[PDB]
Parts: sequence; C-alpha cells; structure tokens
Amino acid sequence: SHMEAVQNRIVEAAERVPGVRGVIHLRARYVGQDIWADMIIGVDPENTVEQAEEICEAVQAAVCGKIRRIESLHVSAEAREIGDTTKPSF
Amino acid sequence: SHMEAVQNRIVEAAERVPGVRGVIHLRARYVGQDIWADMIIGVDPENTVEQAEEICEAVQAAVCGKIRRIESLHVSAEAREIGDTTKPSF
Ligand SMILES: [Zn+2]
Ligand SMILES: [Zn+2]
Repeated sequence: SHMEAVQNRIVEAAERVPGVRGVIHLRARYVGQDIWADMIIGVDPENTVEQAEEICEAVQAAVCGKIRRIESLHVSAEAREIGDTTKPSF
Repeated sequence: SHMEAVQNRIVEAAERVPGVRGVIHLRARYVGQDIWADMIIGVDPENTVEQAEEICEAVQAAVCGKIRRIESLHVSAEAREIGDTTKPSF
C-alpha cells in the first residue's frame, strides 16, 4: 500500500544513520497531501540521553531530506541491546 | 474538559516519579470507555538510555496504577536540562 511504501522509505533512511539500532515504532498519516509521522528508534543503551537525542535529530534530518511529502516528523529513542528480540522492529 | 482532567492526573502521577523532569509530550484518546495514551517525559541528559528506560517503566507503572481507565500507556524519554525552556511541558 501507499502508507506501507512511505513507511519502508522512512525505515530505510533512518537505519542508514550512524547509531540507529532499528526502528522500533513508527506511525504516520496523511493530512491532505502531506505526511505527519512519529517514530521511535533503538539506540545503544549505554549512550547518554544527550547522545541519543543527537542521533534522533540526525534521523529527523535524514528522513525529512529524503522524503519531500513529510511535513512533520518527531523522532525519539529507546534502548535496544544487540541481538534484542524483546522489542518490535521494522 | 474530560480529557484535560485525565491528562492533568497523568502529568501529576508521572512528575512524582524519581528522575522525571516534566512531561514534554502527552496524547490520549478514549477507545470506548478506556483510555489509550502515549507520553514522553524529560530526563537528565547525562542519564544513560538504560537508566532513562527504567524511569519510563516506573512512570508507566505509576500512572497505570493511579488511573484505572487507562488500558494502554507507552512512555518514552527525551533530554531535559535544568531550567530548560527549549521544549514544551505540561
Ligand atoms: Zn519531542
Ligand atoms: Zn516503545
């Protein structure tokens, strides 16, 4: 579907960013022709919150830069341990 | 309003939890008689993501325990520096 393809592009762009350990949560909607989205990435649990927020900002910039129809994107982080099977992923 | 009072109770419960530096984002809806909500707390930027996630889990437990109609609550964290005016708050 339309949304599924957009979500796939968001996930691909985010996962290229240094420090990203997968996308854990992602929701998006159209508002008219534009996309509004909210996403949560995994990051190294030993990162500081400060470090994680820099990664989030980099993801925001990357995703917004690659996908023109996204009007609004919020990115936040949660822990994701290497070989984590306890959290969802995209 | 109905939702405003519920949101006020969520914020009060969350802000009592050790390590919480304010609620930055909160959205909630009714699904039938039950509430579904998503919230983002501020935490010390020097906390590890691991530490921040323990705070989030404590907030989840606290809020769910105080407000019976909440069926589903997701809690995540962002940085909030002391005397921060750069992020919204409740
Ligand atoms: Zn935010
Ligand atoms: Zn989560």
